[PDB]
Amino acid sequence: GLRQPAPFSDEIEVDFSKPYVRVTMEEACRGTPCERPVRVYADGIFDLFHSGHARALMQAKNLFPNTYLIVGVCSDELTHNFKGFTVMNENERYDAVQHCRYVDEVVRNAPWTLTPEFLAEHRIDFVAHDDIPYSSAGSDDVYKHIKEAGMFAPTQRTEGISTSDIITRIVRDYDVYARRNLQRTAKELNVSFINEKKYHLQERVDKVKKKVKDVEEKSKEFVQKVEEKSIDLIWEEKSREFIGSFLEMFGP
Amino acid sequence: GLRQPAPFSDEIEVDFSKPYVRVTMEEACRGTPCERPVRVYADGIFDLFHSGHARALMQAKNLFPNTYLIVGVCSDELTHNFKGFTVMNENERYDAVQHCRYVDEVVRNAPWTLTPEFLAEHRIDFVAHDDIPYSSAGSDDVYKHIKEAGMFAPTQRTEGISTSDIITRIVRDYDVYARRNLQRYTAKELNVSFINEKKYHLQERVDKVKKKVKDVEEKSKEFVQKVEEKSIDLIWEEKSREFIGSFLEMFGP
Amino acid sequence: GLRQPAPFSDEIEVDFSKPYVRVTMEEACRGTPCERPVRVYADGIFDLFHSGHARALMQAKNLFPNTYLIVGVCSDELTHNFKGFTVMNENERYDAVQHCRYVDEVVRNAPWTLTPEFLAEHRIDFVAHDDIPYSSAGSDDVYKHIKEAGMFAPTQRTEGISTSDIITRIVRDYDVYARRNLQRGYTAKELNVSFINEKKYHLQERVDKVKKKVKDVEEKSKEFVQKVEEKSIDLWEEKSREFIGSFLEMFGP
Amino acid sequence: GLRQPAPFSDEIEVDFSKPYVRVTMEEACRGTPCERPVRVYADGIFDLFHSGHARALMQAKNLFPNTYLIVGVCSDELTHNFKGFTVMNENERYDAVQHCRYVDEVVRNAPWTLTPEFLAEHRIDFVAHDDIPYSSAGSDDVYKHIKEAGMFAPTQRTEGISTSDIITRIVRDYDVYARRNLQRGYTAKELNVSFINEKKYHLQERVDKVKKKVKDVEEKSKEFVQKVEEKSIDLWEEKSREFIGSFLEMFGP
Ligand SMILES: C[N+](C)(C)CCOP(=O)([O-])OP(=O)(O)OC[C@H]1O[C@@H](n2ccc(N)nc2=O)[C@H](O)[C@@H]1O
Ligand SMILES: C[N+](C)(C)CCOP(=O)([O-])OP(=O)(O)OC[C@H]1O[C@@H](n2ccc(N)nc2=O)[C@H](O)[C@@H]1O
Ligand SMILES: C[N+](C)(C)CCOP(=O)([O-])OP(=O)(O)OC[C@H]1O[C@@H](n2ccc(N)nc2=O)[C@H](O)[C@@H]1O
Ligand SMILES: C[N+](C)(C)CCOP(=O)([O-])OP(=O)(O)OC[C@H]1O[C@@H](n2ccc(N)nc2=O)[C@H](O)[C@@H]1O
Repeated sequence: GLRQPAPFSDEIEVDFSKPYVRVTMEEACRGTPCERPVRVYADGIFDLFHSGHARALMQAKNLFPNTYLIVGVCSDELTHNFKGFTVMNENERYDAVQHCRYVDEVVRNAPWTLTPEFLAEHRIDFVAHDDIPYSSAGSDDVYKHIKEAGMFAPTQRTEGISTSDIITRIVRDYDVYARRNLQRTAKELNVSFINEKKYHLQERVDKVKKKVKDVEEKSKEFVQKVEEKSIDLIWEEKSREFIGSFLEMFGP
Repeated sequence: GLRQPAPFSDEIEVDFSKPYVRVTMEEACRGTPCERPVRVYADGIFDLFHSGHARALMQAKNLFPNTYLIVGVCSDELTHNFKGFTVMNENERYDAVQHCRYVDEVVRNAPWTLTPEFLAEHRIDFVAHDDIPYSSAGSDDVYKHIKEAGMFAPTQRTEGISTSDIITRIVRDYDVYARRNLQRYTAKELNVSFINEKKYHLQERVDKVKKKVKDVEEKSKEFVQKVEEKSIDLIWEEKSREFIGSFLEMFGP
Repeated sequence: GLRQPAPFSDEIEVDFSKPYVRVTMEEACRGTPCERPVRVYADGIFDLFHSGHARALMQAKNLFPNTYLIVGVCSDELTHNFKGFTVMNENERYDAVQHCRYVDEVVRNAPWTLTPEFLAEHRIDFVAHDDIPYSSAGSDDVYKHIKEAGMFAPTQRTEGISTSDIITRIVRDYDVYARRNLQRGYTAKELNVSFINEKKYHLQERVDKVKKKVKDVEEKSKEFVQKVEEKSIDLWEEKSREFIGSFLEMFGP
Repeated sequence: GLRQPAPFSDEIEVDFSKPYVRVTMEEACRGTPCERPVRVYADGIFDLFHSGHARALMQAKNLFPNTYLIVGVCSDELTHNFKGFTVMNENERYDAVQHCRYVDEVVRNAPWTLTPEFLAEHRIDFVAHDDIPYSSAGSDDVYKHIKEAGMFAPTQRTEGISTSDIITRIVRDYDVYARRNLQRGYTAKELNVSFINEKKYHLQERVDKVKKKVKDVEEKSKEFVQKVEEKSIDLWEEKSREFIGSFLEMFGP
């Protein structure tokens, strides 16, 4: 078992009388001497440290028979820049990752993109992460070059677990709980009633409009009729009436 | 035959050393002595004097074997009062009736309603006219009392003839003739047609406008409804689902 | 007097064993022994039989001390042909003449021009008509040959009356009455149109009012919605700080 | 280092041919020969497993030179019952504890109170927890009997962290956000209502204008009609005096 936490990058003596030399998959998988383990670097936010992270690092720890696991954790600043908010700030996460079972070494304030000098500084043989492309601003995959170096080691993501999930359970519950403790009833009932009332009113208004339209149409029709009559008028008809009337003047 | 016209009432000597005595149907129909004829009175407007009148007076002249026919003709004034217009005034009608074949005597300016003193003055035995009730103002029949006296003698009206008819033929013809000589034209007709067309067009336009207005109103109503709906919606249950995901966008992809 | 109408020619018997022998102006004016009256012929349409006609016939009857008056009445066909229309129809005018006072005998269906044989069968001694030469057919006078025989007796037209006047009065009155009435109806139509326009304006007003009401309702609804929103908003901080704590109570202290 | 997770209790073999014999603070702190580590028990929900937990476990692991750390994780049922809810579910927390650095073995479905037999089967030498007396059930401390046995090893709570805080941050942020969003929508909603009201009024005005126009058109039409009527009326007297005469021409001169 292990009594003490994982050394931060800084705590350890490192020797430059030893040149930078990576191993290859073959002689790494044959497994390295105990003095010279294979050195692997996994990186990420590790916000709300959870099982997915942990067995990702387990996968990574197990890649080779003899392995030394260094884990880069990104700063709050960088993470808010390129990604979004952390619920837990960088220190909590450093502690968090420090406390993991498969972790030999923790690297604070780790870079979004990995550089030749980073890889040389920390003597990294391989880089463990999931094989999805990581698109962080300006790059479609920030692991592209490490993949190309033959350096990249893919891992598998746990399903059902993720920080987004852990956040969404809580938020989900609190939303309905809060909204529920708002309406706490008469008013709510009234509102429902009001909507119904409003609807009824709207219907009435529509009906009224329709009626008005009908009236207008009728008026138009009447006008048309009048016009027609006028046209017709414009003696043949009224002669029959003219004569009899004229002769009324002469008696019964 | 007869050379001279019928005496007006005035021209004749009349004697009051002879009391007023009417006869009755029986001894009148046995026929009277030549010195004492039966005396009968027929009356009316006699406007546009015609055959109906004439054989009415013939009927009347023939009522008894010996008969003297006096015919009352009403004045213009009275006739316009109680009846209507005459086309011919009273003098023309006096002449007219004077010239009839069966007429012995003419009575000018005769009364609408006959009075005891009229009947006594002119010594009238009987009064000849058609058996229709004559309704002249205030009375349902102005012959009622003469009918009751046993004095009345009915007559028959000729059919097809009457002053109204004689007037209506003329008026009928002149109406259509005149109206006909008015429209007398093609150009005018064309113009009228054009005007009508224009009117129709205008009407159509108006209708279209109305329709448009209606449509607008409908649209407005719809908008109002939508607004109401929105308000109702506003009045968390719906937008929570959207609130949460959005909230979690903040934490990354 | 005379109780009976005038015979027609065909109603009458005539002795032809009596040769046709006319009589002179002289020995006629000496007067004609009772059984040989002078026989005079007068002719015409007698349309709208009137007093001019009648007095013409009176002159005719009085031309001699003893005179027999035969009067020809021309047919509808002859008359429509050579003259013009008639408001009276030939039978009506036959009757008309029949009821005249100075007329002994009526001759139906009379000739437009008079012939030796016509004058023979009716044994006509003289002819009575006005002395204005009569132009119809191609004849510039149809009586000229009767003149030349010295068989003509002129008469005098009466004044202010003739069949045309009687027409003209009625005609006029009906022309002015018709036309007047024609205008009045148009005025009534104009009055109706006023009514219609006013009704349309009121309907428009009503519509406007309705629209206004609708608008008001909408406004009210909006206000209500706003109020609701406000209420919702209110429903939160203090009771929030209450909420969260309450919610964490459930998982423990 | 450590490539492998922590066993559970049931994953593990145990020799019961070895009787249950505890060890003193003293001879434990002298250090325990490799094959007999001291065995320490620490317990808890470990909901939202965090650094306070982990350091608690580190203390637990370091209580002696040679120490075996067994850690009980209470169930969802026990926990919901005697404590409150958990956002983490018992399997999740089993795993959580499994991945801790100082933890040799994990015990699933742990007791709320510890029993002689529980302490027997797991061969538990000591117990590591904070020294704040734990009040749940009716017990005002559930560790008191473990205290009295002298079997208790206190530990220290870390600072500024605990499962409740992690809740509270998110809670707060979402309260202010959700309320803030709701409020913006009310702000947006009011503006929308204003747009709706502005739309309503303009439209109404337009409608009114249209109506007015229609009315005007109608009026114009009426006027036109009137004019036409007038014209018609104008279109008779002179030609009247022409007419009547013309009409009397037909009956003769
Ligand atoms: C910024 N980079 C790209 C340099 C480092 C990667 O950044 P990231 O966002 O992948 O960090 P993260 O904390 O989300 O993921 C950390 C590691 O845990 C793994 N992981 C995460 C969640 C999960 N349910 N299963 C996992 O296996 C990821 O594959 C990743 O390899
Ligand atoms: C005023 N009165 C009642 C006193 C007299 C009658 O007035 P009147 O209107 O009957 O006079 P009139 O000139 O219309 O009718 C005169 C006479 O002719 C008769 N007559 C009239 C028209 C006709 N087609 N046939 C007729 O027999 C009527 O019966 C009446 O007897
Ligand atoms: C056709 N004829 C010649 C055979 C017959 C004469 O035809 P007419 O046109 O003279 O007939 P008419 O009805 O006009 O006239 C009939 C008679 O009435 C007389 N008459 C008519 C109107 C009047 N105002 N005065 C008259 O004296 C005429 O002299 C004529 O003798
Ligand atoms: C129910 N029991 C008594 C059987 C087990 C204890 O239950 P609990 O409520 O202490 O469990 P928990 O998850 O709250 O605490 C787990 C462990 O982490 C430690 N812990 C937790 C939070 C913190 N800020 N500091 C700590 O030292 C506690 O001392 C405890 O020993």
